[PDB]
Amino acid sequence: SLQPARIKDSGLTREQAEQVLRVALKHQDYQLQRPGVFIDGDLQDENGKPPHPGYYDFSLGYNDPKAGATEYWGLFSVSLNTGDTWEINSCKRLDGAELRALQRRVMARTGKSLADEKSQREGLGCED
Amino acid sequence: ARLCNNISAVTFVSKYKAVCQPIADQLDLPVENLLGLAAQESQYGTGRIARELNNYFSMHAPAPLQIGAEAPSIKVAKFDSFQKSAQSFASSFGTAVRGQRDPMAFAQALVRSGYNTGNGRDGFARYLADIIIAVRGRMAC
Repeated sequence: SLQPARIKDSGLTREQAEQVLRVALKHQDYQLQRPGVFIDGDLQDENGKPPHPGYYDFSLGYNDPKAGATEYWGLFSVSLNTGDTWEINSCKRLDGAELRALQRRVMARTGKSLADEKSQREGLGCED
Repeated sequence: ARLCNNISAVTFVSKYKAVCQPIADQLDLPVENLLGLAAQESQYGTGRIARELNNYFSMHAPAPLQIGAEAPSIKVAKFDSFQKSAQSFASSFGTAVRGQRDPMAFAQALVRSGYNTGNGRDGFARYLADIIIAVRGRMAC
C-alpha cells in the first residue's frame, strides 16, 4: 500500500501507482464506485512494457448496456518516482491537497524530483 | 513538436492512419475523426482489448464481423484485425455518423447513435474532439 515504509526507493509498483491515481481521482469526483466503471492498468507496448517510460499508464472507463461500446473518461500516467499524475489526452496535471501530500511522501522515499524526470515527462507529449 | 514527443501515440497513428482512410472516405469523414475514436477506445493501441482482441473501437458483442466475444455483464467483440474492427464500427454506427466532419458534431452524433451514452473539466464531446485534433497533428510526425 502507500505507507512510507512500503514505498521502495526504486519507485512505486504498478499497484501503488494505481492507488495514487485513485487518490487523485477522488478530488475530481469521476464516480469510481458506480457499476460498470473501471480503472485498467494493463496498458502495454509491443514488448509488454509501460507505454511511457518513467510512468505507469491507466485508463478510466465505463460499460453501459444501453451503449454499443466502452466509454472512456481518462488516460492517465503516474510517475513511479514522484507520483506526479497527468491526464495525457487533455494534458492536465492532476492536483489536490491529498495527492500532493502523497507525492511528497513518495519523493521522500525515492529521493527523486519532478526535475529529475523532465525528459520522461516530455515523453508524455504535454509540455515543450 | 510536443505532439511528436509522445512516442506511443505517434507509433499508433503512424501504424493505422492509412488503413483508416478508405473507411473514413466511405463515411464522408476526415480520417482523424475515425483514427481519433480508435485512439480514445484503445489508449493509442495499448489497451488489452485492442492488443489481444484486435478490437480498436471497444465494440460490445455481438458486433458485425466479430470472430468471437469475451467479458472484459457485458462481452466485448474479438476481430481479425484493426481493419475489421473499424469495418464493424462502420457497419453498426456508420450511417449515424456519416458526414459529421466537424469533430464536435462527430462526437455528438456518436452519442445520438448510442455508441456511448456520454451522459474532469470538459464534457464527452470536447474531450473526444481534442483527441481528434491531436491525432490530426500526430499524423504529421
